[PDB]
Amino acid sequence: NITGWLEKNKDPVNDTVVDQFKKGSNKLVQEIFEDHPGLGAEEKGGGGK
Amino acid sequence: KLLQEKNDLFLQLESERSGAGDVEERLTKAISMKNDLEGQVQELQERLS
Repeated sequence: NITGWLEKNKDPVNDTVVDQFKKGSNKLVQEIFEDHPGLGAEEKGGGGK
Repeated sequence: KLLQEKNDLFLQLESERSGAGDVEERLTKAISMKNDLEGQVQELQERLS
């Protein structure tokens, strides 16, 4: 059952309720929800070193 | 007391082996840091070509 396979390769939290915890006030909340995703740039390529 | 002059002349020397000893990690780290930076350069130039 293919439905949400792409949702699941991204693992669903009803696709909402993560963002606000990532940087909250509470310590125990913020260490669990520290591990940052690929937020800067996703590498394209081109020509250089 | 003659042996104390020997204690210090040897304790100095051994500490100059730990002088060169920390400088063992220091020296060869620079030799490695050359070799990678060489492959950073020669290629970046090659990529202009």
